[PDB]
Amino acid sequence: SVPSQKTYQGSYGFRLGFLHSGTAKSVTCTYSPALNKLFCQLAKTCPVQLWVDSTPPPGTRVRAMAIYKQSQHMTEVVRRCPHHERCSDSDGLAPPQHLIRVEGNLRAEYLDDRNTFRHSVVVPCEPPEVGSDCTTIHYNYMCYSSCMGGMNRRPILTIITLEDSSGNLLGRDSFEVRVCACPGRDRRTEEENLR
Ligand SMILES: [Zn+2]
Repeated sequence: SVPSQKTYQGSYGFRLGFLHSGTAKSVTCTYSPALNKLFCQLAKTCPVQLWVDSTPPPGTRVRAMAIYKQSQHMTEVVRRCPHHERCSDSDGLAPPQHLIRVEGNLRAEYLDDRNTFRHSVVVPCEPPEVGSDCTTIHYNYMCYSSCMGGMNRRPILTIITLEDSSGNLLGRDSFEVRVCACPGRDRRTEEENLR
């Protein structure tokens, strides 16, 4: 099967938000609204904001999963390459095969779907701190888009779903991701090509 990538705000008005980091050659993570694409360096912090119009019920969670963007590759599970899955860089919670990790959250849970074999990481949906209008999840991508035997230059999408305590869908959003050495230059190049 293939996970749906249809944007759905749902009853709580769920949608993502991204910081405005710019395209300087030294930037480590940058988002392109024009391409709906996040460019980031290997294993660097990717701040993703979660916005809602109303507070979802206690027990609501937020899950992240990667899928290949090209339809001809969509049924293939996105996973770390033969090299990175063996580099012993786990934080003690994320399985070494998982591409997407959540930083600084001891309540993060990593799932290997018994049926689809797909990987995902899910955390409780946190309300904004006093003074804040949204909450942020910090993700890390653990392989380069170019990793041989892994993504192998194929673009991926990250699908973020807001789900209830049973895992039922409450909201969905998504964005393309390119993990590369110079996110700033690549974003500038791709936006120019689009222009
Ligand atoms: Zn890799």
